Amino acid sequence: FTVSTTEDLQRYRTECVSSLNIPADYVEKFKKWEFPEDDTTMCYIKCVFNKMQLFDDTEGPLVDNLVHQLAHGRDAEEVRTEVLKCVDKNTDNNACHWAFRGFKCFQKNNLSLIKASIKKD
Ligand SMILES: CCCCC/C=C\C/C=C\CCCCCCCC(=O)O
Ligand SMILES: [Co+2]
Repeated sequence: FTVSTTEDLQRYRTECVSSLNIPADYVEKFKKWEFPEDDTTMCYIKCVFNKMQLFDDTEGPLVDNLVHQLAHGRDAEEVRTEVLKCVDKNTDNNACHWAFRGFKCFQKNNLSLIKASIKKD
């Protein structure tokens, strides 16, 4: 694993939009950090996390990878504790739902951590 840069993420966005044929109105929403509760959006988030090596469709969230991605300027073990709170089983047998659910969980108390991780260092 190697941490994804801002440039890496910008590429992964356009790749997922192209590969999944995401409509233009969704792209606009994503830009404004608006993620509708629908399968279009959930599969998009899964696609991005796949490319960033933060999520595997079978194994689920890749915890150590997430910690490295998120713990810049923070305590790694504190961040690991927060990540693990959001790690769950693939209850409803849907990788798209699964990836999105962890995303939603982590945003609740760690939004600024997410946003900080995707800005140029
Ligand atoms: C256990 C679950 C953990 C979930 C952690 C959440 C986020 C992962 C960390 C960094 C990746 C940034 C997400 C980019 C958002 C995609 C939408 C977009 O900007 O186009
Ligand atoms: Co950083």
